Amino acid sequence: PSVFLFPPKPKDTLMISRTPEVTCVVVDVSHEDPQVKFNWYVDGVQVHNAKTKPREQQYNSTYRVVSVLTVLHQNWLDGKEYKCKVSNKALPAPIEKTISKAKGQPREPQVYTLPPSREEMTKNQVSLTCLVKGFYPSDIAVEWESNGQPENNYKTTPPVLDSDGSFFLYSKLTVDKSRWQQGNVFSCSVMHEALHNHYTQKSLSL
Amino acid sequence: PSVFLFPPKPKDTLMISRTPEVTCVVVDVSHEDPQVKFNWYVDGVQVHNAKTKPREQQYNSTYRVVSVLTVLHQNWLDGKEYKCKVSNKALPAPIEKTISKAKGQPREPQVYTLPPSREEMTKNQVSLTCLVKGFYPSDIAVEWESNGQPENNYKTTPPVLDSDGSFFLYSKLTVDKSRWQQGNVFSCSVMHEALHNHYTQKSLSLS
Ligand SMILES: *[C@@H]1O[C@H](CO[C@H]2O[C@@H](C)[C@@H](O)[C@@H](O)[C@@H]2O)[C@@H](O[C@@H]2O[C@H](CO)[C@@H](O[C@@H]3O[C@H](CO[C@H]4O[C@H](CO)[C@@H](O)[C@H](O)[C@@H]4O[C@@H]4O[C@H](CO)[C@@H](O[C@@H]5O[C@H](CO)[C@H](O)[C@H](O)[C@H]5O)[C@H](O)[C@H]4NC(C)=O)[C@@H](O)[C@H](O[C@H]4O[C@H](CO)[C@@H](O)[C@H](O)[C@@H]4O)[C@@H]3O)[C@H](O)[C@H]2NC(C)=O)[C@H](O)[C@H]1NC(C)=O
Ligand SMILES: *[C@H]1O[C@H](CO[C@H]2O[C@@H](C)[C@@H](O)[C@@H](O)[C@@H]2O)[C@@H](O[C@@H]2O[C@H](CO)[C@@H](O[C@@H]3O[C@H](CO[C@@H]4O[C@H](CO)[C@@H](O)[C@H](O)[C@@H]4O[C@@H]4O[C@H](CO)[C@@H](O[C@@H]5O[C@H](CO)[C@H](O)[C@H](O)[C@H]5O)[C@H](O)[C@H]4NC(C)=O)[C@@H](O)[C@H](O[C@H]4O[C@H](CO)[C@@H](O)[C@H](O)[C@@H]4O)[C@@H]3O)[C@H](O)[C@H]2NC(C)=O)[C@H](O)[C@H]1NC(C)=O
Repeated sequence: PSVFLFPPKPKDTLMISRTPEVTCVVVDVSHEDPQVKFNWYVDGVQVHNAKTKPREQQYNSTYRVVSVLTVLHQNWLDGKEYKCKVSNKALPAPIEKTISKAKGQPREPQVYTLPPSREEMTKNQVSLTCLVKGFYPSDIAVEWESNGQPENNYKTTPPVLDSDGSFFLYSKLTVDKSRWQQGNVFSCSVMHEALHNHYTQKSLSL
Repeated sequence: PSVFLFPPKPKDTLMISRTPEVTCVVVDVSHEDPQVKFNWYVDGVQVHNAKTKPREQQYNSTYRVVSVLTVLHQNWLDGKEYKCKVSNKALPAPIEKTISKAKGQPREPQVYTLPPSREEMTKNQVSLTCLVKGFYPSDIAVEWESNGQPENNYKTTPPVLDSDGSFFLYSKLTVDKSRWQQGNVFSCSVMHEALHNHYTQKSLSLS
């Protein structure tokens, strides 16, 4: 019988337009007593329910009850400590787990655009590169767009811990060498808290 | 009592010169029954010992026995399944764990060198990029060098699963803009099974 707390997507917390949420996943809940009682304390407060919501889920022969808590963007951003107290009669002591964003002065992520190297132009598809470096915390999202429209064929490394104490990563957009050669312009959208409006956009084009 | 199987370093299995090996680490071995019996099966066979070797070690109040088995570069490379059967009296059923090279046809990596972006030359240190793409399995190693000399100020993202089913990654070398501008030449070395001699080199330089 175990509890697992998860923080919200970096993106979810950096855009007021969307709803961030912290989940309290509970594993190995036997059938001989599946009733699980959740409790959420935001920075020590709120024994009394607020905005929570869980639901059932059957698995390997065990259970996975999941309670969700809707967070306030600034709350999370201002390092509030979220706690989830899980209770089960199959447990002597309730399970308490806390979660808050990483601690430490935030750092503006430098964003760059790297075009397909010469040697790669001998293929039918080329890779556009966006180097996102020097940012802290690790919370971050990256996207690509051409003429104001999304792009699907791309992938982004998870963040990597650099030398100073900042992180970095690369997002690779792959598109037919023609499009790139047809002069089209693409753009890497980066969303980080330490950024102005939590969003900066960098363009790429031959 | 728990067993943990560890594969060899990617380098170890790509250079005949080196000795790769698979480790079978056991933890939570009590004092009232420290007796630990290992068994190694290479693709199902060899219950009867061969080339293994373990030894004792005391920890927080439990034990940590560790058996090591030396593999043959080819076997590993050829996806042989290495099994470690750990046995202990304080255990109902022995513990069986297997480990081997990832299943799927190998893929030759593409090494591309990316110079520092214009916008990045407004700094004291620049980033040289090495994009290693379309490789499989993910086992791999990347390093950097200037005039035949190593380089330490670099970092390499863990492999990433691509759309095809291939992997990719980037390795970033950080060098003072001067060196970059003094015309200096660097090279990222990529070692992979599906390469020729298991190693290709790509150079980077401004001009
Ligand atoms: C009592 O103490 C026990 C151990 O004591 C240690 O605790 C410290 C805090 C100190 O107090 C000190 O006494 C000791 O350091 C403790 O046991 C722990 O039990 C854990 C589980 O309960 C177990 O966790 C697993 O760890 C795996 C990773 O292990 C590697 O990494 C750690 C550190 O990151 C390292 O310490 C280990 O030795 C392992 O490191 C690797 O070791 C192999 C073999 O030596 C190396 O193999 C290379 O092979 C090549 C062949 O070509 C070459 O030969 C090369 O030279 C070799 O090195 C390898 O290089 C090396 N890598 C590193 C780290 O550099 C996780 O992988 C594992 O995660 C899996 O499993 C979990 C579930 O269990 C899943 O959730 C995961 O998804 C995943 O599948 C898991 O986390 C600890 O390893 C173990 N402690 C250690 C450090 O050994 C015990 O719990 C305590 N008593 C109690 C309360 O139970
Ligand atoms: C049978 O029941 C389950 C079965 O599990 C699976 O395998 C088999 C058994 C199969 O039959 C099937 O049931 C399942 O496929 C077993 O329970 C497992 O127990 C282990 C340990 O007890 C748990 O391990 C932990 O895993 C977390 C990682 O989190 C999970 O990742 C996996 C895959 O990566 C995923 O399947 C899970 O659902 C979790 O993923 C995360 O889930 C949260 C919850 O929604 C998401 O939250 C996001 O929140 C944002 C907020 O804004 C938004 O809401 C998003 O929408 C929302 O997604 C996350 O996004 C999501 N992650 C991803 C990838 O997106 C580890 O972190 C954790 O590690 C820690 O503990 C280790 C020790 O155990 C330790 O060594 C580590 O150092 C670390 O401290 C831990 O490993 C399993 O999660 C769990 N299985 C699952 C999936 O629930 C059970 O054991 C079996 N029976 C038995 C034998 O009891």
